[PDB]
Amino acid sequence: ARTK
Amino acid sequence: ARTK
Amino acid sequence: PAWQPFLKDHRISTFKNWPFLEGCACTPERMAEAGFIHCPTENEPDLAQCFFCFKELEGWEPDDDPIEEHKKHSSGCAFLSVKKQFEELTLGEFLKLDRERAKNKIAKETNNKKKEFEETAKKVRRAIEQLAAM
Amino acid sequence: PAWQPFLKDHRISTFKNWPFLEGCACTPERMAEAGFIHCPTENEPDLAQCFFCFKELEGWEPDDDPIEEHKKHSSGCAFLSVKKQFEELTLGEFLKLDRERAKNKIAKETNNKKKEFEETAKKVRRAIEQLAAM
Ligand SMILES: [Zn+2]
Ligand SMILES: [Zn+2]
Repeated sequence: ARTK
Repeated sequence: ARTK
Repeated sequence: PAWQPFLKDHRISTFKNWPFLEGCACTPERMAEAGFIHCPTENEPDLAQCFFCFKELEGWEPDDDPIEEHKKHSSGCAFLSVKKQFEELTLGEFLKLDRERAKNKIAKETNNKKKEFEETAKKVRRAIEQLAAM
Repeated sequence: PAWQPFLKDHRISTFKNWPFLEGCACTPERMAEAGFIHCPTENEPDLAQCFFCFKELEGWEPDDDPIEEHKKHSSGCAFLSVKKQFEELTLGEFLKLDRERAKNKIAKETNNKKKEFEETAKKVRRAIEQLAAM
């Protein structure tokens, strides 16, 4: 998963 | 010491 | 929260006009250590209450050890068996102590209600006893 | 209190319409275990936030391990070093964790403010660069  |  | 009474420093603060100071065994520090809060009234100016079992004691003498008095008058109070400092309690332990405090406050109100009712029942019983005589 | 987010069960409850269910590595139980709350928006329907360090992650894949993702993206989060269960924490430990959470929420707002300001400063700098050309 990845940052806002 | 003593009770109420 | 008002989990403040579990803090010894909060308890010590209640003894603002407690009369027994340095030189005495039942000093505010010692009283607070034993679990007492100062609850003064007019008929009882040295009235003190355990925050945890709610036993109320008065007529303190200088030589009274608050722990020993608490044990003598309310031997089953769980606070007396807390050997850790507050911050060292686990949350589970703290929550269980707080449930036990609540159970204690129900035994206290229940007890005061019983006492009040019995005072009345005696008077009533006395009156009816006189009528039953004929 | 709203110390509720420290409870895993409260965290699990936030994933009401989280789409990744049984069969997947990033299930609500695993996400909640890792410290995440489900914070869905429209642009990001799988948006999840650590309750403790406030890192926000999206674009989850089925094979993602939430603990590993949390470590990769926010390696200094103190929640990751809590080895005890909540009820086993001491009060002192709990209070210290709660202070550290508050410090984390100040690093987060500060960070969002910096980002917003820099977005603006770039645009402004660009404009003035054009004027300075003559
Ligand atoms: Zn007691
Ligand atoms: Zn975190």
